[PDB]
Amino acid sequence: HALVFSYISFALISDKRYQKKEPLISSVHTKVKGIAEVKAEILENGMKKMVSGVFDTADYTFPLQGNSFFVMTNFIKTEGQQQGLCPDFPTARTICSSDRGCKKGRMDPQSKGIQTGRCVVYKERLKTCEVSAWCPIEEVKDAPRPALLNSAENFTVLIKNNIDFPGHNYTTRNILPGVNITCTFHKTQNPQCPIFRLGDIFQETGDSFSDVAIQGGIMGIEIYWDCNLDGWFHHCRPKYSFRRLDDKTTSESLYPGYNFRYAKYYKENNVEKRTLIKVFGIRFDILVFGTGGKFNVIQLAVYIGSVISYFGLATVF
Amino acid sequence: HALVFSYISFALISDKRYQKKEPLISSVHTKVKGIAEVKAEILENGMKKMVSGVFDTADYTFPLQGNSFFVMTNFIKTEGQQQGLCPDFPTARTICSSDRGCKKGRMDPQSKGIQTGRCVVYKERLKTCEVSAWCPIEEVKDAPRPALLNSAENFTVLIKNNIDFPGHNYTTRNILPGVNITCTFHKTQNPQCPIFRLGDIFQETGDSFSDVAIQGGIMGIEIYWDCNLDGWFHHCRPKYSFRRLDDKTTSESLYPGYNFRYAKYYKENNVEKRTLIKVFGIRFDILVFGTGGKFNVIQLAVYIGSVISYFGLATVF
Amino acid sequence: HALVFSYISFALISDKRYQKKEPLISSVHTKVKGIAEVKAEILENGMKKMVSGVFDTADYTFPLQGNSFFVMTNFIKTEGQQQGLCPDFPTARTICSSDRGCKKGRMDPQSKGIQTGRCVVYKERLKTCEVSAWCPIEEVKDAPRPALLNSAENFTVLIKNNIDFPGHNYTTRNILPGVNITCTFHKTQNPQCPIFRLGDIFQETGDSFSDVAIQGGIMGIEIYWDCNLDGWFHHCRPKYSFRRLDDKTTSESLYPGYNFRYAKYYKENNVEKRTLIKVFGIRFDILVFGTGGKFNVIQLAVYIGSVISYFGLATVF
Ligand SMILES: Cc1ccc(CN2CCNCC2)cc1NC(=O)CNc1ccc(F)c(F)c1
Ligand SMILES: Cc1ccc(CN2CCNCC2)cc1NC(=O)CNc1ccc(F)c(F)c1
Ligand SMILES: Cc1ccc(CN2CCNCC2)cc1NC(=O)CNc1ccc(F)c(F)c1
Ligand SMILES: *[C@@H]1O[C@H](CO)[C@@H](O)[C@H](O)[C@H]1NC(C)=O
Ligand SMILES: *[C@@H]1O[C@H](CO)[C@@H](O)[C@H](O)[C@H]1NC(C)=O
Ligand SMILES: *[C@@H]1O[C@H](CO)[C@@H](O)[C@H](O)[C@H]1NC(C)=O
Ligand SMILES: *[C@@H]1O[C@H](CO)[C@@H](O)[C@H](O)[C@H]1NC(C)=O
Ligand SMILES: *[C@@H]1O[C@H](CO)[C@@H](O)[C@H](O)[C@H]1NC(C)=O
Ligand SMILES: *[C@@H]1O[C@H](CO)[C@@H](O)[C@H](O)[C@H]1NC(C)=O
Ligand SMILES: *[C@@H]1O[C@H](CO)[C@@H](O)[C@H](O)[C@H]1NC(C)=O
Ligand SMILES: *[C@@H]1O[C@H](CO)[C@@H](O)[C@H](O)[C@H]1NC(C)=O
Ligand SMILES: *[C@@H]1O[C@H](CO)[C@@H](O)[C@H](O)[C@H]1NC(C)=O
Repeated sequence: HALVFSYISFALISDKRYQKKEPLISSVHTKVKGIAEVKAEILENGMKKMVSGVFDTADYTFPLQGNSFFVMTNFIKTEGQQQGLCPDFPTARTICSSDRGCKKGRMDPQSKGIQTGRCVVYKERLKTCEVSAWCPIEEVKDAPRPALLNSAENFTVLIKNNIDFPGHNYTTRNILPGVNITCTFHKTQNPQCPIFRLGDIFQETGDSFSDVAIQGGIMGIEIYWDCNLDGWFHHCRPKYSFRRLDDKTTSESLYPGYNFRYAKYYKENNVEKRTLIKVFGIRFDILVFGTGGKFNVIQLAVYIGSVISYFGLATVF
Repeated sequence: HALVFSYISFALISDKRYQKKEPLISSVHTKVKGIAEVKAEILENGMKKMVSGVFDTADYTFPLQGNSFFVMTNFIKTEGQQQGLCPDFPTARTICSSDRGCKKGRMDPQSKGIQTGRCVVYKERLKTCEVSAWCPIEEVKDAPRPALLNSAENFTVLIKNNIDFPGHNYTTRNILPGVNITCTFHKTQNPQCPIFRLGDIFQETGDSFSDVAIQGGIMGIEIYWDCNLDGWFHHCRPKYSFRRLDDKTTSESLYPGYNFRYAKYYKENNVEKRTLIKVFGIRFDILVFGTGGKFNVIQLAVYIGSVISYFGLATVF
Repeated sequence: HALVFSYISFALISDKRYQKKEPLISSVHTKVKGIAEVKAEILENGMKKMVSGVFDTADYTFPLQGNSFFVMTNFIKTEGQQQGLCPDFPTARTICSSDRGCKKGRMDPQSKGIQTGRCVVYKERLKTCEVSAWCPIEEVKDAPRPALLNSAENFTVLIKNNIDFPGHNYTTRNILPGVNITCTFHKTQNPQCPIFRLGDIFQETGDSFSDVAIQGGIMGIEIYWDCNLDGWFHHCRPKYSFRRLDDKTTSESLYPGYNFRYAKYYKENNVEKRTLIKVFGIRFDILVFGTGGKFNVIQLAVYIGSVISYFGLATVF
């Protein structure tokens, strides 16, 4: 009976049911640092070409939108596209022996254009279905074998997180005043340090940064707040963890990795032209969750209300 | 009395109050497919002009930011704007009979410029208030009567959703391994299929895609997770539903539809110039909510605590 | 004993524990209005230059992404950058007396390039470490002393918020039909008016708009919904409040304010070139939280269950 008292009172103190919990409010602001020197040889349209240059912040990233930031790690670039009629790139689905294999007006999911219904030669005696689109069509090619921006492991993301509890009227931030900002977060050595290294993040979740960097991925940074708003035992600091949100399907149908197509439009010799750029990289999604607990009398009285009956019943035995 | 027992125990099992519920964590990744052939005749500056071309992914959409993606469906384009002094476009608010109707330095919400205080002729004998801005001012014109990108119904959005329950340590994803990816979601035939057709989405919520596509809108895709983390009766799959978030006010003051203005800057003959583009389209907002429930002894003991007293009182009658 | 009855029943009615509460679903759509005339004298590369022009929506803002919109308020612009070898900008960390102070291949966090290991003259007899990057390197300079877009206080943000409660199946919006849209929100005079003035927002939270506008900041607009879904006492309207999320650290290490670097790429004389633009401004983060309460019998029965025992114990005294 008395042990039932100590187990009830303990279950209260341990589950903090005397306290009232409120969901956290998060605001995220990120600043990425690091530059990458890129020298690589890429085969474009069957001809060897040299990609050289230095990439800084403006070249490979943009500001965080919606509690997430992206870092480009690789890219394929098709230049000089213009509105016109060209043979689709030779694939299992685009190759015609005769004009009959091509259907006029047909649109294919793999194709970036609308067929004209006429079989044409893409190169040599190989024939594909002529299409109307931005010409020439981007090659169905693989990403560069070493990620051009493979240096992105050494890049550094600084995270500033502000969390508010309205009902308890308690506002705090990720970074406290006076903390030594010159640190790299470590699971043990500097768990509070907001400075993060991307490669470190990938190792923590057990993934190689380079591999993901070749085709792209979606990493995830979790910030946990177990915040206790009582003056007796008070605590409210974040706990950083890392999880890979990327599906890692590795199936052509599921469109694996993270990549997107964006174009830059220009005019030349009184002709509208466009440079298509396939972009591969790791999107980092910041997930901040929390709970704020401050003692509430009504909740304690309701638990008391369950406990009184629990006690009578324990006495009955 | 005994029926009070079966109704209490039933109310427990039915409300699952033996279980503890935890809020879901959602990450969203989307890939849009489809291309649109656009041939239309648009009246620009009182002269007929022909808009022709093929639009692919890079031409009409950009990657999802903040659990939402946008698809352009129509656009008005004003080209060659440069810093200068020009008469405002003739409206009810911009027309002056004399230099006195124009106030120097005045800014109007409808106007894109600052008045110079001088009445000038916009065309013929019609006079408007001269303003300082990007010239010439975009016409106060309606969107193209058929949406140029009216084909966007036939476009296809693939959604990959990853949800995590930290406190229960349970991570799952929208798309399971081995599922037939070649499907279009149907309310009955393929409710689990993540492939979605935009026109289907509009029909489900009872709106015509074309109409919204002319002036823009905000559609909403709801993903519900009623996830039960007990091994006895286990279940954790999404339920897709569609709701129109757009306000549909249809009042000039409320700025109805979804549209925005963005510009491309270029130089010509040593003069800075800019192409303003009004963009209309449907923004799709993905809303994922969920609840994960796994049996908890303390919660069951608290409900027990309410129930014991409820029982004594039922015996009193 | 009876006062314990009135205090229990009161605690119920006051905490509404008869009701069941459900978390709110928010969708945000914003439209910004206002234009700014910018005339200012900026010292660029040690030479005086004149910035003049009119800025409209497309020039200083872009559409909301992830329940947040940004308004540029100031900017520094470095033009003509091209891939090459140039001396880093003279700072405490970049200045070399001899070729020995520079380490070949070294990358510094303050530097935007990779050192070649050779000491060179930046200007006159002052020597910095030669680096490989976009040349010339942007000056380590302060933002313009008056914010070029200092007029942004007078700018107007219109907010349309749609909130849904799925479990209660109740959908409502921020803006009701027939409301006088011609208003500016006031703490007292027009608390429901969704039209907001940015300067008003800064005064409400007790910050000067101009100061923040010089170096950038992150403002926050909170929308509270205390929604009661019972027909007896029904209410469901928003309560707007303003909080400054910006950390206001004012330390060079913490990267204070809100700013980002973005570039525009062009070709000249068969040379790839780039215009780097440092952008300063206030990001406004919209935070919508809410709770919907509709009477639930099971919850009332559980509270009853605590209360019956509470009553027996009160009788024991
Ligand atoms: C994509 C790219 C390719 C080549 C080069 C340098 N070249 C050209 C000059 N000479 C050296 C070699 C720079 C860039 N970077 C950009 O264009 C910036 N745009 C951007 C694209 C996607 C993003 F995700 C993002 F954040 C920002
Ligand atoms: C807006 C536009 C107008 C005309 C054309 C083709 N023209 C020009 C060549 N000849 C054929 C006719 C293409 C585009 N598309 C873009 O500029 C891409 N930019 C963009 C704009 C808003 C978006 F929402 C978005 F996702 C991406
Ligand atoms: C940055 C800037 C500098 C100067 C001028 C006008 N100049 C040039 C013509 N003559 C007058 C003086 C316009 C703009 N605005 C843009 O380039 C628009 N891009 C943009 C940049 C950041 C943003 F946050 C955003 F929302 C949009
Ligand atoms: C990252 O830095 C280390 C140490 O400077 C270097 O050894 C490594 O090669 C760098 N990573 C890449 C991809 O170059
Ligand atoms: C929150 O607490 C502070 C403590 O100083 C107080 O000044 C402030 O008024 C409180 N907030 C509200 C909304 O009352
Ligand atoms: C921060 O720590 C580093 C080494 O971890 C040290 O070199 C530096 O002086 C410290 N800064 C301060 C302000 O204590
Ligand atoms: C969508 O596809 C169907 C079938 O191919 C076609 O009949 C319809 O016209 C298409 N929609 C538009 C807007 O062209
Ligand atoms: C979550 O469960 C898995 C089950 O294998 C376990 O390996 C993992 O360590 C658990 N997570 C934590 C944080 O303990
Ligand atoms: C998927 O279903 C389609 C028809 O609905 C069928 O043609 C196709 O072969 C199926 N794929 C697999 C792998 O079963
Ligand atoms: C905002 O408008 C007021 C009234 O027109 C004006 O006095 C003030 O100077 C304006 N703000 C700026 C920064 O010009
Ligand atoms: C929500 O309530 C309305 C009331 O008219 C009803 O028509 C609708 O079917 C309800 N929603 C669901 C999912 O039943
Ligand atoms: C709205 O209020 C303003 C003044 O606050 C008034 O001038 C205007 O006529 C009102 N509009 C309507 C429709 O009542």
